Amino acid sequence: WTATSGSCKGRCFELQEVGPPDCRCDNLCKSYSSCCHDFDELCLKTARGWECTKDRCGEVRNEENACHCSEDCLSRGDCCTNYQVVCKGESHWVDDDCEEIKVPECPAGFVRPPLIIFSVDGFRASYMKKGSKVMPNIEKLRSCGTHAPYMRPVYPTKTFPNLYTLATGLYPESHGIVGNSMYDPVFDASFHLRGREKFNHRWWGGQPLWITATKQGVRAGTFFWSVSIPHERRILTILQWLSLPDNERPSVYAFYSEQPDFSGHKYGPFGPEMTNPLREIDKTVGQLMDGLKQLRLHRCVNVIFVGDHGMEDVTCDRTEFLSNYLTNVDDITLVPGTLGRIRAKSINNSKYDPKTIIAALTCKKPDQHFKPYMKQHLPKRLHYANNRRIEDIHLLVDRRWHVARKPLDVYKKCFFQGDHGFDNKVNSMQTVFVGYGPTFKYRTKVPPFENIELYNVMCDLLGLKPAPNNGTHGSLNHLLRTNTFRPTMPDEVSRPNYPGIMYLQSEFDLGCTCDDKVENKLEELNKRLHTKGSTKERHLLYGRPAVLYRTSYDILYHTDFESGYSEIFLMPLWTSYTISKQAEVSSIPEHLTNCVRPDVRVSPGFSQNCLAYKNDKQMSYGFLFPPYLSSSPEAKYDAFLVTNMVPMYPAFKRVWAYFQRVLVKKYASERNGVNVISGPIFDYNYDGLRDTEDEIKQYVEGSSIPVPTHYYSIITSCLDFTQPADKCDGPLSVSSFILPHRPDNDESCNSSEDESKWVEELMKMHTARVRDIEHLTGLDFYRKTSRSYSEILTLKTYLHTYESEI
Ligand SMILES: *[C@@H]1O[C@H](CO)[C@@H](O[C@@H]2O[C@H](CO)[C@@H](O[C@@H]3O[C@H](CO[C@H]4O[C@H](CO)[C@@H](O)[C@H](O[C@H]5O[C@H](CO)[C@@H](O)[C@H](O)[C@@H]5O[C@H]5O[C@H](CO)[C@@H](O)[C@H](O)[C@@H]5O)[C@@H]4O)[C@@H](O)[C@H](O[C@H]4O[C@H](CO)[C@@H](O)[C@H](O)[C@@H]4O[C@H]4O[C@H](CO)[C@@H](O)[C@H](O)[C@@H]4O)[C@@H]3O)[C@H](O)[C@H]2NC(C)=O)[C@H](O)[C@H]1NC(C)=O
Ligand SMILES: N#Cc1ccc(Cn2c3c(c4cc(Cl)ccc42)CCN(C(=O)CCc2cnc[nH]2)C3)cc1
Ligand SMILES: [Ca+2]
Ligand SMILES: [Ca+2]
Ligand SMILES: [Cl-]
Ligand code: NA
Ligand code: NA
Ligand SMILES: [Zn+2]
Repeated sequence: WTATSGSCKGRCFELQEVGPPDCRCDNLCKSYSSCCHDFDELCLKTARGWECTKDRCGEVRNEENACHCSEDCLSRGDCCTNYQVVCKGESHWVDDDCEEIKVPECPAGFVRPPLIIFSVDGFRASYMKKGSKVMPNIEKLRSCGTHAPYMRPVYPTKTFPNLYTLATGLYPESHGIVGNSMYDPVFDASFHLRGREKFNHRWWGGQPLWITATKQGVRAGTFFWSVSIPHERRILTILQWLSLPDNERPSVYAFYSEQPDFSGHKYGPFGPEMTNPLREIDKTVGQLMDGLKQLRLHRCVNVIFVGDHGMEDVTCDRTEFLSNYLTNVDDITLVPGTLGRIRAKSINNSKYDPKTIIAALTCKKPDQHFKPYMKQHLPKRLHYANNRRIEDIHLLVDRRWHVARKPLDVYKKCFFQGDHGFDNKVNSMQTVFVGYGPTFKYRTKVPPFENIELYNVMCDLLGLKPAPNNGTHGSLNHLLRTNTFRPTMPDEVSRPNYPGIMYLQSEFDLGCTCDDKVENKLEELNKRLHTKGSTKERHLLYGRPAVLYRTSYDILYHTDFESGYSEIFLMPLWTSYTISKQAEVSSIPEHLTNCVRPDVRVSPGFSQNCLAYKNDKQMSYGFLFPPYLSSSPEAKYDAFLVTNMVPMYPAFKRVWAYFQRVLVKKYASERNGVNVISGPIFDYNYDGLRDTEDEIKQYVEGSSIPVPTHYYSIITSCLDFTQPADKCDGPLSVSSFILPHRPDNDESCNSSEDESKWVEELMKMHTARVRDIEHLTGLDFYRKTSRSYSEILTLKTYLHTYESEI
């Protein structure tokens, strides 16, 4: 109920919202049909259009005008944006040479450079190059300012999850907006794109930038605009806000454009119809910059031009229907489209069973265009599991495709030619970033980065302390001229023990055997030094990882690898080794086929035992440092130590063995040596964070050996690959993975073929940032390099995507 009896006179686009039933004049009132009767007449004036003309110059002010060309307009801050160009012979901002902005050039009374966020919905990264001819203002922003070739959105690459990530620096699973559409089983309520419940408040977690600004005494324009407010009026309103007195004037502003997403849905990302929407966005940017230039603010304000997601080609004819797979299709609810989420239509259905559903959806058609997942088995890089609103069963849909429940849903509910929502590493989903202003760098290109990082930077640009978030604060320091954030390394919480030889062989009753008992001061002194850490500088290139939680662990040195061995989990937290370009792959000798050796430095009570594996019919074991890469036959005995052993399902051993025997040597020759750190991950509650010991849901049968949910590796080399990994003078280069530790290979449809046809593809799917592995392990890597810490934070957020060029 809005008794829209009040008025909007003197209240047009009021920053503070009003409480029902007093009628609203804020820029969202249209959306809720709750404006004052006079809102259109007073706030959405249009008369005479949007531009000054020669004959309007120095006119007498007429309040019916959309914008003014009179003499006082600059004082009032309500000139048309082209006023000084037409009436004072100035030039359009786009026609000025650019000039480095070394310091803010702001009017008296400005306490900090304002930030204007200019967000565009559906603006695909490749539009920057492909549309460059029809977007001269944006092209000037891009070339004169700081820009990335593209920005990675979060998954799902939908509008609401991404806009709210941009505002909070949080993954959807944490801020709670996990979809454009959602169901919350605890509230028993749905969140809908269109209408009410959207706006209830309880849906939104974290702390968006506008609330962060307010709480710290920085005033915010609104970040929301009704669709019927013309773009030109949006710009004019921001320009007017910028003319307010110092005590009232906001410091952060957002403009939102429904385009080019709106047209891209209809015509596809590159439909011929796409050119005009691109020209119109550019024209709007032109208006903003001319407007700012007029107010003398065009060298004072920081401007971010940013997209939520890209846009892919998708049509009705590329739809997979679950009714082709499931006989029980009426017992399920599907959230459909460029992703799938399935739950039971009825919770009183006790015959509903996710395993049989998953099985009926698994590799059923030769070119099947989606893949089913329990959400905890989704690639960890997607961070899309830890929310009650994300259904247990997820479908990852191929780019260009849709999944639907039944044919009736498509033709009885072809319109569209574009859609988005797909995996966030898909090229067509990538979006844009350009920063322009005194606080950003001049003519600088920066590497691609993830949109979760931006909140921190927008906080830096405003002098704010960001709320706790998923960005890595400092990893975007190289975008900024000043206002950088200089974090310190976290402090090591646990210090390692360095055990020496303290146990006799016969103290071990582990059920293990090894044909090794066949043994000299040349090489007896030598081997002792290897156990003391004499080759450690070769295998621990960047320092040892710091353990960031309370635990008890040992450092174990060997000729070919160094390890940090947990006495709590009975296996290494990490194992580090270097493989040079020249390194040779050997095989496991026959006599050592099932060799496991007791480690005389670690008590039987802190060791694994072979009998548990023998008894455990589903579980086998593998090694973190691969016997295949031993430097000598003598060094190869170290690789069979019980303290290098980890629990592995036979199905996973196929993956791990191919990685260790084939891929590490391959990377070593392609990269000129690599350093590898591998280990286990335990994330049974799928929250993306290291489990404590009481969170482990599975052990090797009859023992206290915990079973990892994942195995990671971090592969580091010199960015300049003419230098060997162990002799690198400058910037590093990394790729990493977090492989699910699974009892079958159902994820890989081709897995009954040779590992050379399927393993590398599975690994690419499960690519990770080192930062992902840090959260999952409580470890902190690259402690001792000669690089700046900010540069190392950038390296740690890098994701190797294996997509071809943008
Ligand atoms: C990405 O960044 C984000 C932000 O940094 C990281 O998320 C944080 O993770 C923290 C550690 O897991 C978590 O800390 C917990 O806080 C609990 C109190 O939570 C409330 O207060 C915070 C602060 O204001 C608030 O943000 C929370 O909001 C959540 O909840 C509502 C919906 O439920 C949403 O509006 C909102 O979106 C957000 O949801 C998300 O977080 C929760 C977890 O908090 C998830 O479950 C949701 O699915 C969703 O993802 C809350 O309003 C506090 O209870 C916790 O403390 C327990 O555990 C500690 C261990 O330290 C123990 O000492 C305590 O005793 C306590 O245990 C007791 O309670 C248990 C639970 O009831 C019970 O089982 C036990 O038996 C004990 O009795 C804990 O400290 C923090 O809330 C979030 N913050 C956010 C914004 O998500 C995120 O991890 C990063 N991701 C990665 C991959 O790095
Ligand atoms: N960088 C950046 C940036 C810019 C703006 C915002 C703010 N914002 C906006 C939307 C939104 C959804 C969520 Cl879950 C959270 C925040 C969100 C929807 C579209 N938006 C509209 O203004 C149309 C409104 C409308 C559409 N139909 C009726 N009204 C903007 C957040 C980040
Ligand atoms: Ca076994
Ligand atoms: Ca966990
Ligand atoms: Cl969705
Ligand atoms: Na023996
Ligand atoms: Na398979
Ligand atoms: Zn869209």
